[PDB]
Amino acid sequence: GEGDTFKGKLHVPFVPVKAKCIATLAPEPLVEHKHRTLILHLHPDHPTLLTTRSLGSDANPTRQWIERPTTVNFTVTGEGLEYTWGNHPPKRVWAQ
Amino acid sequence: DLDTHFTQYKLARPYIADCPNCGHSRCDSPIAIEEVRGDAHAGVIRIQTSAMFGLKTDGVDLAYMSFMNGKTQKSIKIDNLHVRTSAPCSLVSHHGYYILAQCPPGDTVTVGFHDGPNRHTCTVAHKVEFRPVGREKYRHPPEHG
Amino acid sequence: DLDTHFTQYKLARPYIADCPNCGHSRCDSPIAIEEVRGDAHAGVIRIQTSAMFGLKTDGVDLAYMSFMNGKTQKSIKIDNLHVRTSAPCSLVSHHGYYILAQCPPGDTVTVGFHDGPNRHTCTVAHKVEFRPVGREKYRHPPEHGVELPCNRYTHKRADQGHYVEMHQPGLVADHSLLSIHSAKVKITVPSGAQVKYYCKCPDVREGITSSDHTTTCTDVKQCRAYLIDNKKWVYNSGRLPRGEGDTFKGKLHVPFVPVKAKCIATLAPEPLVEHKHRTLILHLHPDHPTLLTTRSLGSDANPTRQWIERPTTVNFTVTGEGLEYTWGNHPPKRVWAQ
Amino acid sequence: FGDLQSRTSTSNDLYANTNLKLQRPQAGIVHTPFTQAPSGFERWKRDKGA
Amino acid sequence: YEHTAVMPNKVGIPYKALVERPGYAPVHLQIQLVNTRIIPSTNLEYITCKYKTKVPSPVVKCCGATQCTSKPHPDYQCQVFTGVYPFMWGGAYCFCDTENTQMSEAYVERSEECSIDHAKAYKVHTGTVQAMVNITYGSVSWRSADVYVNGETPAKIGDAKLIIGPLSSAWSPFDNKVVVYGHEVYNYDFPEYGTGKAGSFGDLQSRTSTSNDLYANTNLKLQRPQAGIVHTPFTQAPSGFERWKRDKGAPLNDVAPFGCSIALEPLRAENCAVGSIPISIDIPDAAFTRISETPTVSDLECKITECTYASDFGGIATVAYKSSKAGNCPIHSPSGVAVIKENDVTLAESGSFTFHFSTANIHPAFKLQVCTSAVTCKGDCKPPKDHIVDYPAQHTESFT
Ligand SMILES: *[C@@H]1O[C@H](CO)[C@@H](O[C@@H]2O[C@H](CO)[C@@H](O[C@@H]3O[C@H](CO)[C@@H](O)[C@H](O)[C@@H]3O)[C@H](O)[C@H]2NC(C)=O)[C@H](O)[C@H]1NC(C)=O
Ligand SMILES: *[C@@H]1O[C@H](CO)[C@@H](O)[C@H](O)[C@H]1NC(C)=O
Ligand SMILES: *[C@@H]1O[C@H](CO)[C@@H](O)[C@H](O)[C@H]1NC(C)=O
Repeated sequence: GEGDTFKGKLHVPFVPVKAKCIATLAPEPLVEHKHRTLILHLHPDHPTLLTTRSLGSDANPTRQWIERPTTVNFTVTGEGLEYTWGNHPPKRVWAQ
Repeated sequence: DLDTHFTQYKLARPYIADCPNCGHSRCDSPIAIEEVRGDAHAGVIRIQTSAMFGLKTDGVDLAYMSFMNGKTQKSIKIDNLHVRTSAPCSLVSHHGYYILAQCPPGDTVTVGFHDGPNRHTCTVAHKVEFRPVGREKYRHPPEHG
Repeated sequence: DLDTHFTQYKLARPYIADCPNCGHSRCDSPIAIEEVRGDAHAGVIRIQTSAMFGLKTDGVDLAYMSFMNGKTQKSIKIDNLHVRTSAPCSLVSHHGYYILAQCPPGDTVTVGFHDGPNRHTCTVAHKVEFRPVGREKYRHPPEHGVELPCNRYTHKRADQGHYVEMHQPGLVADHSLLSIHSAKVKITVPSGAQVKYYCKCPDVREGITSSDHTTTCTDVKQCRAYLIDNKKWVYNSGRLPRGEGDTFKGKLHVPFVPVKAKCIATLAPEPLVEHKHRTLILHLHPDHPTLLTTRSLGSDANPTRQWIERPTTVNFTVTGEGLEYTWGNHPPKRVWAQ
Repeated sequence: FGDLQSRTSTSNDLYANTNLKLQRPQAGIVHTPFTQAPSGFERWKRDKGA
Repeated sequence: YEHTAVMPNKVGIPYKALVERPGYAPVHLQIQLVNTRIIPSTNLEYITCKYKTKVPSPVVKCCGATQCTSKPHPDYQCQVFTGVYPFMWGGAYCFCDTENTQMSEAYVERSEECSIDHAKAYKVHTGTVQAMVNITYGSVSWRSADVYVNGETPAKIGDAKLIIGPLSSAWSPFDNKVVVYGHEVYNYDFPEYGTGKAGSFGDLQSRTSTSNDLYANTNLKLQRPQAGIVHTPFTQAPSGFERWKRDKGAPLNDVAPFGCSIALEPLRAENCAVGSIPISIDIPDAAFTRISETPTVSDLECKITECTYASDFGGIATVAYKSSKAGNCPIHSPSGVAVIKENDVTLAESGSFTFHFSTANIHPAFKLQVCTSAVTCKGDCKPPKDHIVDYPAQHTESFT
């Protein structure tokens, strides 16, 4: 309209907000221990990424989405290792 | 307490526009959509339709929609307000120009009501995807967790 | 004939449970979904809803359904029952708590009837895949082809292969029993059903009664409003509380037992054969991914198998011991060389 | 493979090492959520060798 | 009384040392670090989020041109088109065939979702670290002190007063540029304010959520409407904030070494086990007692019972005490070879009391100090086969 932009400032009906949705939880991995190495026997139901991070000076991180059931290994040094499988709470580990 | 929004209810009127894919071609549907905000996580989508549903002509019938047909508006029932994607969606709430619904992922979003003798549908091309919050890239809100 | 299964018909009654995504949120729908069984070959699905589909109140109306609306049930028609996935499905048969349908592949399953003024649907996150019988990874049953010994649910229901326990349901709360006697909270009864009853405050501690009144407490949100109604039994669902009294028997037959039927399977287009000295050349023009396998008949098997999707031409070194190959589900063929 | 093993189809005794752990019920809702490994027989039914 | 001592920086490891106070009975100490919050100084630069192309209604003169104006809207792209023949539901919109012109304008405005979801750029400085220390020394058995690391600030909770730090290592897991996304921290190098390339990170840059002005380089360009229809076809790069959200790297809270974790907070990196702390503490002389009161435990001997070459307290030993009077007696090993979980033992007349410890040597030859009585507990250890314990508490790995 060539005349003017009239008033009528109207509120947005549905404003996005930071609610709390319910998220899925992957089945707990089957942990198998060897000498100074951690074997994670796990079976993911849906593609989930697991992260590992050494507690020593060098992080040596590794992020890897996995879909098919797989067996992975990890060299747990005397400093220690921690891993986060899915959205489970993080867990740390020793070495002897 | 739903009578404290008369600025939207009374000062606004139904509206009509170029739907890009109204039915088989690009007609001028009364429910032409614009600015679909599919940026949430739980699969919910906010759609701003040209038709402004809400209260009836004066102040009542929250469960009625009011679109514009020809020169005039027409407040009727909301019987078959349909929102669709690759799979049919499910309505949640509607107010003014904006209707809140949740849809499965798909490449296009369609909106259509039912006057009763007429179909009156409209759609548009728009990517819709929903990655759940967390490290488990699922595709449907689970029962527990 | 159809009235020869009254173990389920009269003795069981549908109840209400906690659907994961009823309508738009987690409500308590009367069509709550349990035990989605997607294990058949031809994409056939069995669903166990908490609503009882099948006969009317006593023995009739196959075209009717019975759900539970609050503390009482109300049998209606099957007018607009629909089971839906990524694409709408096609129902085959309904009986008791179970529905049989043929669904397209998809990630979510929904069940919903239509009362007429309301939808009252439910859905659960549970993927349903298609697994084509044989070696030909199709997506829908073709109109022709060679048949194979598939496994599939039978549309018949008069079977006794398997049973599921049907104990007295647990009790249900109904706060709408808790009316007000002008100043005290007041409890009615559905038909003389057992009303377990007690409040936070000290008053009547058991409740095995007709319509009582409260002497002590005042708030309807501070009393137990329960209904032990095991005159009619319910499924051993994981969504209902279990009455601590005892677990009833009364196991009834599962409607649709899996059977070893024979489904039609697709037949891939035949290969174009071409040859050179001690060398088969094979031209393949698949329409859908089909497994090819080959096997040499000599002392060394030397097997080779690969899924092929795009049209391709492959070769094979054919020794005088001979070579076998099995394109799709066509009968295996074998050859010599010069 | 062999996550569930029975000595015969009629055998009332069986072995099932499936890592079945129960979970807290979410939001005061009456249900029995369980954390369960995917069916072992379903695996090797999609990736069986020749 | 002023016992200065360097301490390794670990959270769940005690420091049960012994004060060699002359003229009085020696008093054991015990220091634990609950938290090692770093809290580096930070300065916000800008916040980015998805944008929304708020396109106003087009201006359509039926017969005649209309020059556009350079409005001050951010990334205000305006262009006039010629030779248009718009239809609407009511028929063709004009009687002219060539003088029809459309004045279409569009500008970029930050999305409504920016109020909740938005990345935060941060440039950080060294800052000053803080710790919560628990000291259960002497007979008081408690403390709950929050302390700094600067080598000046005294902490005088309860009766004792002490000074902590400064840290031996200036290691900061945060880089000079830090990006915070809601709850996770990424050390992504945001370019600068007002310079973001279109499509990449920071295509839309706002100084603050309150700030009206912003920097929107989205490469937005309108184009001619097709086939005589009223709309505003605009071509722009996809939302740059949408990108880097589905392909961001691992969060810093998942790659920071030394077991350091972050939080939506002043950005402390707690439990950052690195370096040592030069701890100095002033014990009040009130806790000290006259040396002439402690019973004499001379002519005693130490016997090993069972030592495990492990990390948990697998080592046990019995001491043949030869005392005269009865009373409490602190126990501590000045050598770092073995660590004793036991803290206090009451002495009977020529009794024997077992105690637990842990070691890291096959044949541990460690001095044991028992309320002014030295004895060496030499023995042998055996490595374990089931390496399943809590995290190591011996913290004494060396040549063995
Ligand atoms: C400061 O550090 C000391 C030494 O680590 C802490 O001592 C420990 O305190 C816990 C309780 O917080 C004791 O364990 C608990 O004791 C109670 C009472 O016997 C018992 O009911 C619980 O089941 C539990 O065992 C623990 O024995 C004690 N000592 C050790 C060697 O761990 C102290 O709590 C810390 N103080 C503060 C304020 O954090
Ligand atoms: C992991 O350990 C298993 C143990 O059987 C071994 O077979 C496998 O090769 C190891 N994988 C790697 C990558 O070292
Ligand atoms: C044989 O195999 C090759 C690939 O190794 C293929 O390109 C070719 O068309 C085949 N034909 C012959 C030469 O036998």
